[PDB]
Amino acid sequence: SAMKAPELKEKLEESEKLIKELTVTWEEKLRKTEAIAQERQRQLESMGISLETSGIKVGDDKCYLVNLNADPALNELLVYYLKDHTRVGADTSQDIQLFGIGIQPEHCEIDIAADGDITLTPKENARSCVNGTLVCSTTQLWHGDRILWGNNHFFRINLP
Amino acid sequence: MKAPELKEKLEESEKLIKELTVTWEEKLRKTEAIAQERQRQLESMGISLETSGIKVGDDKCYLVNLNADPALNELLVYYLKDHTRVGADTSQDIQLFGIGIQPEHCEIDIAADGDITLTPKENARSCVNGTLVCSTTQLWHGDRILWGNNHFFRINLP
Repeated sequence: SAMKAPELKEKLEESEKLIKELTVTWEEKLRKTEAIAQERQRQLESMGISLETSGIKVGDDKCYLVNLNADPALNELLVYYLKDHTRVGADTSQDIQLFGIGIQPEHCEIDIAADGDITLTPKENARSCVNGTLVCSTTQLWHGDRILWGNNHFFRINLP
Repeated sequence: MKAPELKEKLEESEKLIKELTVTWEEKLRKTEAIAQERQRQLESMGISLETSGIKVGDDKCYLVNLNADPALNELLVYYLKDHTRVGADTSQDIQLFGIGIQPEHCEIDIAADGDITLTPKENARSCVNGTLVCSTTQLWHGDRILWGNNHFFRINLP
């Protein structure tokens, strides 16, 4: 029974309404999935880290802590990236979370100033050593500095 | 705008719904496959990406670069293959840059039975835990390695 133009136009309107709605839906879904799929790359770029077949490259211009402990606790990283304010301690609030003898809930702070100066500020009752010196003052850090937190948490700062 | 056009376009419209659905599904699947593949690449390297940095599997055999000089051309971490040639030449598996590094400096081998050894080369300084070594030397977890004047490494072994 041949449909005439008003009915055809109505059905076409409904069809294209369906296509538009499907488009919005799949726009949502695709943007979500792509956003999550790009996460690793965004992270690595922010940290200036290149993951190669033969190993790990880090950026010439960013600050890193390298774990020197031969037997680190299960939670610890090998390489920590340092952006501008870094909280080190046992609390969940901390950026670098360490569990060890002598490590306080809030143990120390490492700061990168707008002019590039990197400093370490100790917290109350928290033992930090830089290059074998017990830290009692905000202490400027330099490439190759060795940091000891608590009894046996050794790190090397990397800023070439 | 008139009936014939409208009906042709109506059929086209339905088929089009189906086609766009398949296309979008495909692109979704593709995106997901890419994500999964790179995750697998990381897992195969023995790497975990965390909020504050990089975790490396305890099972992984690798060298940590503690160069007393600034780097710029070296890696911070080198993975060890079964046979790893270390030196200054471009043919080496681990190419290091420094006045005390020889074109062919040393070799580190992982035997089938799991033993790890370092075999030094003539005129190339290799020190293991501070001792100058001249012949094939077994390596153990946590050993300190010095190559040349400045290339301090620590080795991670199971």
